[PDB]
Amino acid sequence: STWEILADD
Amino acid sequence: MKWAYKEENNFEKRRAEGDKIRRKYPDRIPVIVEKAPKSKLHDLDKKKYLVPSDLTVGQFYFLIRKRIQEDALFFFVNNVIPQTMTTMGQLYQDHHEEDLFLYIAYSDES
Repeated sequence: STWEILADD
Repeated sequence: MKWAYKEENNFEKRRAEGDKIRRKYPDRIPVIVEKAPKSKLHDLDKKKYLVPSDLTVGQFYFLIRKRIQEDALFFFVNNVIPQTMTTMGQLYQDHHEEDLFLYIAYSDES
């Protein structure tokens, strides 16, 4: 499955 | 503990992806999160996270708890429970494997 950016920059 | 991510992807596949992620996300830490097999907690279907290196373990608990649903939650990395105030960047440096990923297991028991 797709990698998940977690929490904003 | 055997990790579904590692059963599905041999070291070649994991390291190739770890190399690419480290080039394209210098600012972020790649984490594979899986439930300890004998824990009664809900299993996490989405297990691959890119987290800011300045995010702390405790912030990661808050976000992961938000996806896991009275019960205690503990993280284990290389068989130790990290401190909540440690940053994910430091945790990555100390604990990442040779495929360049950080593996965190979670359980309801210390």
